[PDB]
Amino acid sequence: SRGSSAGFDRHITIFSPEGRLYQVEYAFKAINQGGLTSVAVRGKDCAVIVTQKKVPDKLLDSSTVTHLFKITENIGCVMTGMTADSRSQVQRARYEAANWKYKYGYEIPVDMLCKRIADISQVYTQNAEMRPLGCCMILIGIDEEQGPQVYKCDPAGYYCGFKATAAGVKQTESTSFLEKKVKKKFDWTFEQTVETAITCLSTVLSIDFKPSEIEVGVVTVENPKFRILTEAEIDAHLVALAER
Amino acid sequence: GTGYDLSASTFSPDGRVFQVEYAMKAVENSSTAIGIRCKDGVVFGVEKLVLSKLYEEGSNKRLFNVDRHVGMAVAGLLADARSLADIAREEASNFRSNFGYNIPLKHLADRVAMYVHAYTLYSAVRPFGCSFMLGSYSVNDGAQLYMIDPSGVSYGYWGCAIGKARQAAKTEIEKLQMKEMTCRDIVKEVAKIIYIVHDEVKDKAFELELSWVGELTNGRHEIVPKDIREEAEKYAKESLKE
Amino acid sequence: YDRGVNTFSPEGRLFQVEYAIEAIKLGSTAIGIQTSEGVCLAVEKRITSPLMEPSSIEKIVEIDAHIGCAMSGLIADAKTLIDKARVETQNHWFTYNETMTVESVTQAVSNLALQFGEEDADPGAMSRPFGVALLFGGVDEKGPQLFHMDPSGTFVQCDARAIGSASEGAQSSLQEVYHKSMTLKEAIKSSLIILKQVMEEKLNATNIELATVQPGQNFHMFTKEELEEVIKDI
Amino acid sequence: AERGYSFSLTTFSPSGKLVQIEYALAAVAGGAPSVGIKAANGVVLATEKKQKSILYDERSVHKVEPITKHIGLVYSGMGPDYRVLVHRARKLAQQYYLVYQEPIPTAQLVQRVASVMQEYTQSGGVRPFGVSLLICGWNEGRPYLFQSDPSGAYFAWKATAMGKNYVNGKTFLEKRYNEDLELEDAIHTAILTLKESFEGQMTEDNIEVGICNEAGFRRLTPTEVKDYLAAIA
Amino acid sequence: TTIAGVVYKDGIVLGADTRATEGMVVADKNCSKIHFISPNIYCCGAGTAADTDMTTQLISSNLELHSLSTGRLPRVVTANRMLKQMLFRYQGYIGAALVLGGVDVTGPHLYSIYPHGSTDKLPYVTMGSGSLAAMAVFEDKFRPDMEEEEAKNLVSEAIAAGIFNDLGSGSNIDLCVISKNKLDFLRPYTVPNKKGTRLGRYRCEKGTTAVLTEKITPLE
Amino acid sequence: SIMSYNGGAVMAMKGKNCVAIAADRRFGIQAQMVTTDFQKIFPMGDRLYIGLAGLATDVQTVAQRLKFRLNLYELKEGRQIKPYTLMSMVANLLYEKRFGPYYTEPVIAGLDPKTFKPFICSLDLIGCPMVTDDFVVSGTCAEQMYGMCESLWEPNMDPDHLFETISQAMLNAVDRDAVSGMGVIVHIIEKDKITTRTLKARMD
Amino acid sequence: SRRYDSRTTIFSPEGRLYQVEYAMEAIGHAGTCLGILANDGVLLAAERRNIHKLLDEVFFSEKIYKLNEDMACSVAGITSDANVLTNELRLIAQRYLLQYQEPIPCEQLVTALCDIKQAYTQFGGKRPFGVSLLYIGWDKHYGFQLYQSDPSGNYGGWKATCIGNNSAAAVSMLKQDYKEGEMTLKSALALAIKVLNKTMDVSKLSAEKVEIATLTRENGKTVIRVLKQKEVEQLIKKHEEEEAKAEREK
Repeated sequence: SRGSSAGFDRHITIFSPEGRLYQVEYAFKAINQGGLTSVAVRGKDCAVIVTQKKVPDKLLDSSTVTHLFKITENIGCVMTGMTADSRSQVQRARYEAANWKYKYGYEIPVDMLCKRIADISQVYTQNAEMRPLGCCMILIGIDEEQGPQVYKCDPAGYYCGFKATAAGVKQTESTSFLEKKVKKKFDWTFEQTVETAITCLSTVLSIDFKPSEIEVGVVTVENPKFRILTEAEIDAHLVALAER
Repeated sequence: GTGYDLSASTFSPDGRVFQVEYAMKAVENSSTAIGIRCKDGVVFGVEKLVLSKLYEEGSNKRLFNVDRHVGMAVAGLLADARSLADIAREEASNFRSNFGYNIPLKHLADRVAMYVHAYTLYSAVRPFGCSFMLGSYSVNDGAQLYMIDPSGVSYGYWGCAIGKARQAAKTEIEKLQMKEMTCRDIVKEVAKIIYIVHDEVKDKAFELELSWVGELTNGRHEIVPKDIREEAEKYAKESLKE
Repeated sequence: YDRGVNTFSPEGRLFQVEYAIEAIKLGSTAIGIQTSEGVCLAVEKRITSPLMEPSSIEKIVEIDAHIGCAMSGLIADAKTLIDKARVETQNHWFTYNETMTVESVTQAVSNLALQFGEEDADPGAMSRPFGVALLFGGVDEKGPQLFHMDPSGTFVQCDARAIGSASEGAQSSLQEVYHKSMTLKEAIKSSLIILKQVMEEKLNATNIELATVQPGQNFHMFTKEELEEVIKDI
Repeated sequence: AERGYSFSLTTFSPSGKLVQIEYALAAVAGGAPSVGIKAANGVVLATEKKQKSILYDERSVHKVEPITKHIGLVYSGMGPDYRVLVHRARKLAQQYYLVYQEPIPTAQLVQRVASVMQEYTQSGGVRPFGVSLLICGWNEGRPYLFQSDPSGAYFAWKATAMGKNYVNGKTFLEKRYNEDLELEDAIHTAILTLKESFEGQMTEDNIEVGICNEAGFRRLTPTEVKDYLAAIA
Repeated sequence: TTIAGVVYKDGIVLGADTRATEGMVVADKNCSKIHFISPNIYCCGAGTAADTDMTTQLISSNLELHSLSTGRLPRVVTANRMLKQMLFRYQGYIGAALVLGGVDVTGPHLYSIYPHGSTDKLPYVTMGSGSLAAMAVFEDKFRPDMEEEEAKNLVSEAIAAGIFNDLGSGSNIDLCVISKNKLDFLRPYTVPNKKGTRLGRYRCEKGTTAVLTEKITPLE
Repeated sequence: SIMSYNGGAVMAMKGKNCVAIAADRRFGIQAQMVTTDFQKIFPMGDRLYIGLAGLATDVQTVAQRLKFRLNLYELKEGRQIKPYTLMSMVANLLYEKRFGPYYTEPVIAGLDPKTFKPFICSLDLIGCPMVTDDFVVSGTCAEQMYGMCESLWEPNMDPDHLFETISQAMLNAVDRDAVSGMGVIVHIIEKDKITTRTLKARMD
Repeated sequence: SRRYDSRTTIFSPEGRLYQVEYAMEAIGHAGTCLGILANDGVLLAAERRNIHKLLDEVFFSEKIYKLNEDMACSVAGITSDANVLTNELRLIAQRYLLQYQEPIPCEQLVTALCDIKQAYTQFGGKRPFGVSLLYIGWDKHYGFQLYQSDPSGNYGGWKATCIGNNSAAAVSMLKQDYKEGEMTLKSALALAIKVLNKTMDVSKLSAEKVEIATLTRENGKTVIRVLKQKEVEQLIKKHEEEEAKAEREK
């Protein structure tokens, strides 16, 4: 055993002699294919997303590349990796979280939404007719019974809830940087969380962005509507990183 | 590959799906098609190769009507192109029944990507060997131009090309400005790009197929009248000598 | 690797069908000659012991009262086509109230003859192609006809055809004995002469089956004393 | 899109093993350790819940799911496949409660769950569940503890471990278990035998403990577990 | 049957009588018309006694399931939307007539669901056969946001008026008090009238009904 | 209805440590009697009887389709059946056929095996649990038997005195009905022994 | 796909079914299980595959399933698949009762199961059930009967037999000691213990290594009791005296 092939265990999703599933270990290397990184940091009154926006051309329109999607009125996400799979799983997300409201009468929790999105994904892991979707969703939203929430599901299907997270290529550099700033414990106001997110992406890529290279999706307790910040408001927070 | 490419249902040890990347090459072996969005419509240019004197000119099209106010220009295996064009037609007729207006192009783009994506997840099927561009004008949304590839990805574009010379023609579109011209001005520059990127040393001849859809025709999609096609080919032979 | 049942060879022809064609080259030999006075079908009832009952292994059947059929190859598959034809000429007679022309019944069993589906098909479709060749030989309104039908699901009208394991040696010997003035009595002797060469058993009044179809009669299979009556002349 | 594969992927080998169920067990035995102690009075289910950082939340997910108002699960193996069995069990329980107007006995709920796991070693195109379950419950005046294997069989225990170092835990329990243990005192024995396999300091966030006495299954709140770790109550 | 609900400021009071009539013959002189859905949502059933049982029980089992997964208590809205879309699917042959009323973390609610799948969110409802008898008591003596004890005495007062002015009603009055911290479900509450006493003795003693055969089967 | 079409009457009456269940036996096609011995009470494991009155066809199907769902529950689980469950199992077998009902009204009359607490309940033909502690009846002599029990019942009886009462209240109830009679049978279950006596009655 | 398919319903070049052959190996190294017929009853003894001292043993039995009110069976093989066939037997046998209103004859019960084992071998491309069973029963056409079924889809009647490990050595032992046409239920128990010493690793056994369940007829009804640990111990303690007297031949 121990890292050994035995039959058709490296092509379809059956077990291998040592105990792992190699068609799923492989789907994670497809998240780093996209060459994108996304941070999401939680606050005491808001939750935030910040993403890389990359337009190779000036032909490609910059406004229809986005990775922030409104799942419902109160539930934003950010899709990382194989872009075709992204839109496919956001289609299915929207659908359930709207189906939910139809069968129970109230806006879905962000908790559950991801549960059900992970539960659809797991099914692909256990059947041999298809590969898992090669993408990684992050949901944010404000519950009214426990404050701001961040969930993040995987191609295997293991959404756990977080205080701050990243996905994509530079995933290990981000969690290093974040966890040092979760042990100090600031006051995590709205301004200090938008700050932590941007400067966590800035130092792991070493860029220092113009408002045209990031897009920030944010959701607050004063206003539970999932907003996407415009390039004017993103630049106000970027010239405040220069002062500090 | 050894088992890493027989199925569409197998990730590579890289993270890549060779069966979707292999479909991309079927687009590289097909002639060029370019799309250029001006500020009051769209213009489609297809480098249809004439391979014999046995084919009726003005036939074997690659410019379709997906709906009365949407163009589609294809590149790749034509058989799948005529398969996609019927799924769209079906979808955009479907939408007009249940919602009672014309289907917005941003939306039709997504539905047809969905349907292309579902063919990269199963063993029962192979991906489509076909990329294409959707182009539509309204007076309540502007000109729009999306482009879908075998992967199932759609993006917006100001100008787009697909086919065997996608690299060369994207450069010649970036020299051109477009955010200020009308249709009447662009159509000549489309023809001009096609002549520059085509090889008459790799192909016997070619026929230039042009399409409005914009303020001129009232949001309808239509081919370009024979008169304005002769002028746009004549203006392209002169700028080619220079 | 392994290829399903629907796979073209780089040649151009389907693997499975190419092999169904070789499955005939193991079978019995049948020689049908078609004349102006009727069609005669002769075949060899290959026995294997003297214990075997020679009278219960026939390979000429009545499809209707005017369409005989003689098959060679895998006789077990045949019982599915034959039954479908009898049903076919009858259905036809139930609607139009006339006989089916021999050409049209050949066509209906040839559609059935190519359609098998590893995947994406019914639960009762056939997994493989049929391993038979048939010789329908009826009489109708275009006069006597004879049709050859092969497991590829194609049919060509004939004048005189041999199918089976000794097709090549019988086919050459047919081209030298067959002419358009031939009568039905001259044809029956021409059959058993050529059949007597290619049988590595022996000609005997139980080792052949002889049946005609004539414009004035129905399908009539020769008893055992009418076979003895035409083995005197050979 | 595919109709599905019909042929089984579990299949015999010339020796007589169902190679796939053999490997599923090795996935289990790689998982997070977990122990069970039936206390002739109640059952205790404990399992370790270690994370890779401080970033995660511990009140998002749990490893002690309740199935009814007196049946709990824990597991080791594949957290995805575990969330599937939990859900199926709850429908079986409810389906049962819908027809007999009693709450499902625990003997019953082990056969029913077992069969589902069994069914995925004989259907088309699927692999076995990479999980083992501990299904405690307090029915009919007694306690119960069972354990369902990816095979589809089950066994009724009075103590057991599984997951990581279950050969070490199973012999630690075979020695340190005495029938007629108190329920409280079992909790000390649980966290104790979970301490051998475990690595690093214990806290109230690292272990999930769940009892099951005639009052019904429950999780112990993080506060109660802080007084069992200390041992000062 | 008479069912009644009221909303007061802390919670709900569901009341119903206990008689169940099969024909013009009382079948059960004690029969709870108050069914438990969740720990915080009771529902009362009028109409065909057999159709409400198997509708509430089924919903109870989609609410018990539903709450374990969200992992918090379930809302009243939700049960209301399940009953409505189940009943509507049978276009009225399911003769359930429901007074659903629970206390959520968004306040008490009180719905009435008529067979056909119609909902009516209200502050006080009556279903049943002497439902009108009850609705009169509520039009005089209901005032918004009353005391807990003023309510207990109102709803028993409406069920009592539905008992005396109806034939399908009589016997005990069940009350259920749902509040956001307790659940006082008390099955006897009032007993307007009891059976009298047998004035003589009509029984008889062994040796009075003729037997033809008999046989004893002992067990262990 | 189409359950006066065969008559029938069943009565179950709870004592103090014992439970009695009685039926009549006349199986007839409207007016014409076919036979005078036709069981309407079936054992469902010892110390637990279910009685079924009404249309003779659904009597036998319900009794046969209930033995097939009870035996399969008493093996797949080892525990013998508990009477409060057996009620809900029957409520669910009638309601399984809500539209196009069965024409029988079960009368379940048992003692709990684990203890001995007596237990009676009837059911409407579509499946309703009607648990009392006095006495339940179903049949076509419904009205008559209610009269007789409501005046002869007493809260606590010994098992010899119970048998006098159910007998008195079944002979006089079935005598005032056309389509029932021809002798009544009476089980009376105690903790130790099940007695089965047949009363001499009208062969009217 | 055909690439990943493992054809399991296909002949070998020698005319065998590979998957059924391998199923025999899963039964070959499984728990022992013998049954011996008598005139006054018939009994299944079987090794308790699992033994320990943390098991709770709160079952009727680990190997003996009761199929009806007249029939039991003991399994040997993959415990997973046992729980399926023993619950699909109970369903066949109650379904025969719902339709004929009388208990199901012992022969028929088994064949109707082995039409289900047969199917899984001939089409479907599933793996076959890797279990074999013994059946003890009583009907009114033949009295007591014992039958044995293979994962082949093949059944046979027997007057004594054995599946599961060392089945060979067991059947040889039984073939000397079994007296045909004469045999009381007390001699068959003393014969059973004598065959379990020969098959088992521990040559003294325990009361905890075996489980023995007879099926007698007592007063028209059938009775199927599993012997307590006191009864079984007295059969082991009385077999140590039969070996203390067999050591004397001089």
